[PDB]
Amino acid sequence: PPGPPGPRGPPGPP
Amino acid sequence: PPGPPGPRGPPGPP
Amino acid sequence: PPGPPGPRGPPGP
Amino acid sequence: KLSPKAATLAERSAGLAFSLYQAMAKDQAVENILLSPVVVASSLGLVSLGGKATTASQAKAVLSAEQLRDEEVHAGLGELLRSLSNSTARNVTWKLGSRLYGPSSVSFAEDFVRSSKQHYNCEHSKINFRDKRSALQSINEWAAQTTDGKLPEVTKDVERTDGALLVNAMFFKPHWDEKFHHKMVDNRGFMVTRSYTVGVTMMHRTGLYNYYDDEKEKLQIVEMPLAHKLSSLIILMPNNVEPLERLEKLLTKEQLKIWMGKMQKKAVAISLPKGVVEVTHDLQKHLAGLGLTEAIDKNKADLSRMSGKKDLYLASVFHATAFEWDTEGNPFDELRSPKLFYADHPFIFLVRDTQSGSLLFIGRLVRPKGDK
Amino acid sequence: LSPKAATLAERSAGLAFSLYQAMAKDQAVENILLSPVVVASSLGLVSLGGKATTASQAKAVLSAEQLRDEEVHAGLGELLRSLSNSTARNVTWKLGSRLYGPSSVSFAEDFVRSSKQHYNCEHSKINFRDKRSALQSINEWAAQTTDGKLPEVTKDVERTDGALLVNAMFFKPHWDEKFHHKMVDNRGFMVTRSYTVGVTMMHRTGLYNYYDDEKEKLQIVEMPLAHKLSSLIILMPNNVEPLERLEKLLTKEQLKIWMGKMQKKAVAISLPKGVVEVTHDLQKHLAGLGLTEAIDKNKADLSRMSGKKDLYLASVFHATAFEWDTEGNPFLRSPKLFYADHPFIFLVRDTQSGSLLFIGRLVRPKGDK
Repeated sequence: PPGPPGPRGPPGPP
Repeated sequence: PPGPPGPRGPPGPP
Repeated sequence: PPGPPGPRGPPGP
Repeated sequence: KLSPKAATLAERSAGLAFSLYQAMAKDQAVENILLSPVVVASSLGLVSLGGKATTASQAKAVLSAEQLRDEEVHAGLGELLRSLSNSTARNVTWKLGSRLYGPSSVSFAEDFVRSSKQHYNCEHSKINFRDKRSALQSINEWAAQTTDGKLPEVTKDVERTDGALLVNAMFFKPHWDEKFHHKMVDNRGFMVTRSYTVGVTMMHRTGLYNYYDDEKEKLQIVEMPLAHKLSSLIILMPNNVEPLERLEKLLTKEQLKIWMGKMQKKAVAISLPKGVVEVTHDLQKHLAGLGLTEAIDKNKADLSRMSGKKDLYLASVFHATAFEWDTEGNPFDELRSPKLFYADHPFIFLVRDTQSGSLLFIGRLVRPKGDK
Repeated sequence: LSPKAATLAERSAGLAFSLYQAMAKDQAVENILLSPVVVASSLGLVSLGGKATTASQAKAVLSAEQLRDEEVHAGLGELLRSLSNSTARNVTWKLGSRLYGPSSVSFAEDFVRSSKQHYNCEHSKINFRDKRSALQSINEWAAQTTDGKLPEVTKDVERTDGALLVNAMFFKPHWDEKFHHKMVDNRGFMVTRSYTVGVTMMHRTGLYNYYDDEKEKLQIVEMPLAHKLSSLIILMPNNVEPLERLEKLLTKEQLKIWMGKMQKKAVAISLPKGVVEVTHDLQKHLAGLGLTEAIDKNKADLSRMSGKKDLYLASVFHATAFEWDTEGNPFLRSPKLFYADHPFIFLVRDTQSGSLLFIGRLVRPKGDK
C-alpha cells in the first residue's frame, strides 16, 4: 500500500 | 510507492 | 515512505 | 430498541448537547471541548431528583422536560443512560463513573441514595477539604480506578469547597471498523494556530469512507465507522488552518442533516493525532447560563431531597473525559486517488450511535498533549 | 595530499569567497557557478605563461606568494588531479580547459607541455574574422567535453585580438542517500515575492546536519555526497528575500561557525531538479582581484606562451552545467522543512582536503512565469 501523506507545506510569505 | 503530498502550508504572518 | 511536503502556503493578511 | 420515554429524552439530550457545546465554544476561555449528552442530562436529572421548588424545576428546565413527570424523567434518563452506556461497550472501550461528594457535615437522605443509584448509577461519598490535597487525591484516585489510569486526574483545584461536587469520570476509546496499521505512525506537528505548533504523534490510513467536500464553505467532513458499524465517528474540519468559530456557526442540527445526506463513499487518506486527550469541564458556569441558576447558589439552592436539610448547593459539575485516539480496530481486507483528510489543526468531532441516532459525544480538539 | 597541494586547497577556497562576493555585487550577474580549483588553475596558467608583474599578479590573486612558481604548478596539478580522480568514483565530474590563441600566434612547445602536464590544458588556434565559425569551434569543443550537457559557452566574443581561456564543466552531485525517483513533482520557484517560475522539485526526508539561525532567519544543511568524500552545503533564508544580506555574512570563518553549530536532525529537503547552465567571463572580475596587467593589451607579458608580446588575456570563460538529480547510493523525530523554492547559496566541499569544489547561488531556474 502507499505510504503516509507528506508533511504540511511551509508557511506562506508575509 | 511513496504516499501523497501533504496539504498546502498555512498562510504567512501579517 | 511518506509523500512529499505540500506546497507553500498563501501570503499573510 | 429503547422505550418511548428514553427516545424522546435522547433527542432532547442531543439538542441540549449541541446547545451546551455552542455556549462553551463562545467562551473564550474554553479550548478543548468534550461532552457526553446522556451524562450531562443525567447530571441535570440528579439535580431534579435531589432538588425542590425552583432548584428542581430549573433542572428540568435545561432538559426541556417540564411537561414530563419526575418519575418518567428519571426512568427515561435512567434507561437512556444504561442503554447507551452498554450499547457502546460491546464495540468500543467505554468507562463511566458518577460520584456525588458531600461535605462531612452532610448526611445523604436514604430515599435519594436509592433512587439516584437505581436511575443514574450515582455513587455517594463524603469528603472534607481539611487536607485539600488529600481531598483532591481521593477524587483523582476514584477517577483513575474508574478509568484504569486513563484519567488519572480530574481537577487540580476545587474553588468552591462548602458545597456538593458531582464528578463524572469517563474513558472513551473508539475501536475502528477498519484498524490503522501500527507502523503507519510517525511524529508530525499539530498547528493549534497559525503561529503555534505542538509536536504530536499521528496515525495514517487510506480507505473508503463516507466523505463530503464543501467547496462553498471550504470544509471537509468524514464519517469513520466504529467497530461492526454500531456507531460512527464524524469529523468536521476546515480545509486550512483557521479557528473553528466559522465552522461552529454552520454547526446546527439541520445543517448536519444536509452534510450527512451529501456524503458519498470516497477514497480518503485520513491522518489523525494519536494519543489520549484529557478534558475536564466544570459545567457549573455553563449550566447556569442555560437556566440552572439556583442549584449552584449558596443562598438560594434547595437540594433538601439529597440530604434532608438546605445545607447543600451544587458547587461543581465535573465532566471529565479521557478520549484516546489509537490505531486499534477490526481487521479489514485499488487505484483510486485519495482525498486528503489531514487533521493537524483544530477540528470538531461527533460520536453517533448508528442504531438510535443518539449523540454519544460532541467535542472539539484544539490542543493535544505535546511539548511544542 | 602533498604539503604544497594542501596549502593551495585552503587558498583556492579563500579565492572562491573573494571571487563570489565580487560577482554578487555585480547587478548583471544572476546565477553564480564557480569551481575554485578551476579558477586557481586559470591563475596558474597565467603564472606559467607570464613574466614580470603579469606572473606575480597571478600568484597574488592566488595568495600564493610564499610558494615559488615551481611548487605552485606542481601543487595545483596534484590538487586538480587529486580532486579529479578522488571524485571520479562518487560524483560525475567532467572538466575541460582549452587555451585559444590567434592564428598568427604559435604556442611555445615548453608551455604546451607544462600546461598540459600540470593543468591538462588544451591549446587551439582561432580567428574571429568569421565570428560565427570561431564561436562554433569553442562551443563544439565544450559540448564534446561535457557530452552535450554543456552545448554552449558564449553567444559572442567581444575581445578578438587576444587569448581566450575556456573552462567547460559538467557536475552532477551523487547523494550518499538517493532521492526516490518518483518523489518528483512540479512546484513554483519564487525568484522574488512578485515573480514565480514553474520548476520541477525533488523531495526526500532524512537525517542531515542542520542549523537554524533564528536571529538571522536562515537555514543551512549539509547533504553528504556518495561515500561521504564530499558534502553539498546549502545556505538559504527562511523566506524569499534577496541574497545580498546573507552574502554579507558568507565568509570562510562564518561558514566554520555555522558548520560547527550543526546537529543531525530529521530534515525534509525539497530541491529544484534539473540542469543549471551558467557561463561567466572571469576576465573583468579577476582584474578587480589583482590580475590587472594580464588582461591589458598594452602591458601584458604573456611572452612565455607564444614567443611574442602580441598576446593578452582577452577572456576567461568559466562555463558550467550543474545538474540537480535524484540519483545516489541506496540506503526519527518530526522533520524540519528545508523547502528550497527561493534563491539560495550552495557549496560543494571535499571533506578530506577541505578544498572547495564549487560555490554558487541559484537565483533563476529554467522555466516560464
